[PDB]
Amino acid sequence: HMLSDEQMQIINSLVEAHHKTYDDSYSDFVRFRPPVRRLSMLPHLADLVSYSIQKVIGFAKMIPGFRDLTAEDQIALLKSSAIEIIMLRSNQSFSLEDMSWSCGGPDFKYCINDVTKAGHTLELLEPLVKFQVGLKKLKLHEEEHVLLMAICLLSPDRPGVQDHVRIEALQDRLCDVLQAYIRIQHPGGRLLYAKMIQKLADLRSLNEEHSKQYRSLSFQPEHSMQLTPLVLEVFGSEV
Amino acid sequence: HMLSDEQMQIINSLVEAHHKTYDDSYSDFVRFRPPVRRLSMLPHLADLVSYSIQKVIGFAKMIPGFRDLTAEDQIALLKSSAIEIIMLRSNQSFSLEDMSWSCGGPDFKYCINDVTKAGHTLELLEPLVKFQVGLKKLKLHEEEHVLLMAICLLSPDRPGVQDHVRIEALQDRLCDVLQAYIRIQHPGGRLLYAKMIQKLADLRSLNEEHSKQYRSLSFQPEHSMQLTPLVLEVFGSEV
Amino acid sequence: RHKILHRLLQ
Amino acid sequence: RHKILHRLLQ
Ligand SMILES: C=C1/C(=C\C=C2/CCC[C@]3(C)[C@@H](C#CC#CC(C)(C)O)CC[C@@H]23)C[C@@H](O)C[C@@H]1O
Ligand SMILES: C=C1/C(=C\C=C2/CCC[C@]3(C)[C@@H](C#CC#CC(C)(C)O)CC[C@@H]23)C[C@@H](O)C[C@@H]1O
Repeated sequence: HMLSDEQMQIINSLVEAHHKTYDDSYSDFVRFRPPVRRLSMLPHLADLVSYSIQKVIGFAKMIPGFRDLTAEDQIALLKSSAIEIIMLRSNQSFSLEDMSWSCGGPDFKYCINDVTKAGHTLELLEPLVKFQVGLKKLKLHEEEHVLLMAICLLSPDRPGVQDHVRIEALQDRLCDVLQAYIRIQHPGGRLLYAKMIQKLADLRSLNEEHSKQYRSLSFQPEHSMQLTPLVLEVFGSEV
Repeated sequence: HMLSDEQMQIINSLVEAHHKTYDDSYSDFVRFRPPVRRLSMLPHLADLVSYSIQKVIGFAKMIPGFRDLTAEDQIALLKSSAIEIIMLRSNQSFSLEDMSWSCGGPDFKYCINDVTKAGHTLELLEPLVKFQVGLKKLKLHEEEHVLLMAICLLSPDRPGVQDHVRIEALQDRLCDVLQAYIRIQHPGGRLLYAKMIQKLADLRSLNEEHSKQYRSLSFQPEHSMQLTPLVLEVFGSEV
Repeated sequence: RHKILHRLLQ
Repeated sequence: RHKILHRLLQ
């Protein structure tokens, strides 16, 4: 039992799409407004998040089948899953050692206390780290990590999605490649699939909590003014 | 012939208001997105401009009589004159020697070529510098420079102004202090007043040109996304 | 809108 | 609106 051309081709695409949109050296972080340690980290983290959304969009545009959806659904899937994809890809910089996202020097080393100064509370930050840790422990292959992100982004159950039937199909196709892959290429991965699909659920809670906390933040003009047009658009409530 | 209490008090207020909202060391510039030398300077200059609008607002709120206008007129006067006030106060950093705005090191030294990389053309940049030079040559006192800015901001002829009659009055009162001051405290200042009022006219042209160039820029989402919420709001066309 | 301007003007 | 998102998606 082994992978098929179509499946494997979907893997070369996602892994290439990820490499093309994720720098393991975080060299672009100096172009962000400097981090500062009432919401002093907000400017820098807003720029980090905005930067990441741009990358998620680049990645999405290269997930097989996504480019064919209507512009509306692409936006619906993007707006709704953006924050989850960010949390996923962020794991790649997370460190179980220092329980933080290490992106270079002491400057770009992000701790919970840091996100607290960007307007977020432990209510969100607690499970975030808990999730980061659990996800790290899965020691996922790049193929499974990139597949989990493509799968999460094509979740058919997102507010605003129209053609939720095709979306549901593309997601299943991917869910299939991930399953085959784990079985064929990943040892002891007998129960990994379930753990990966489980992770998607934890993301909805984190997503929801973030939505609330972000809503409050965005309502206060002295704070929303620190955000970027893209963040305001992707997380905003405009229909 | 000498100044009166009321007049002189208006001067202590404006000069204090300016000091409280203008740092001659430009120490906050490091918190802006770094400058970079297709519109690479846009991020840094957007942050410079946004930063300056916040300062102009702080200054405006301290111009005598402004705090009494309706919130709408304050906004109308602000939206319409913001860019002109910026150009005025910027002179304080302009250097006739290097024909630029020197705000620290080679980084924060702004040349025309720089504003070109922020989306603006010589059509605007040419008169800007020409204006900067002419204004510099006036070797204005801080009292006259701060008065010229308060006067410019209370221009009754701004699109959107409602109670244009009271505005017109506050402006005249200021125009009076500036006149008295020049006569009493400024030698050879016999023809300075006319030169100062003349400067207000050059600002309308610069303002107009900027409005056009900014409009084009703002229409291109790949560019407006580099702007800040405040810039989009103050220069935007929302009614 | 002018939500930000309104706020900045206290 | 979603003018920015539209554009980024080419
Ligand atoms: C964003 C990323 C990184 C870390 C993630 C973090 C570290 C800092 C705080 C973040 C970005 C959290 C947040 C937020 C927020 C917000 C606003 C917009 C203020 O509501 C989610 C993930 C957290 C670093 C790198 O792996 C790339 C990835 O794209
Ligand atoms: C802004 C200021 C300074 C220089 C002004 C410049 C130097 C760089 C380019 C500017 C800021 C010009 C512009 C612009 C623009 C624009 C967008 C928003 C992109 O359309 C106007 C005055 C020019 C420096 C200092 O004196 C404080 C003052 O508040």
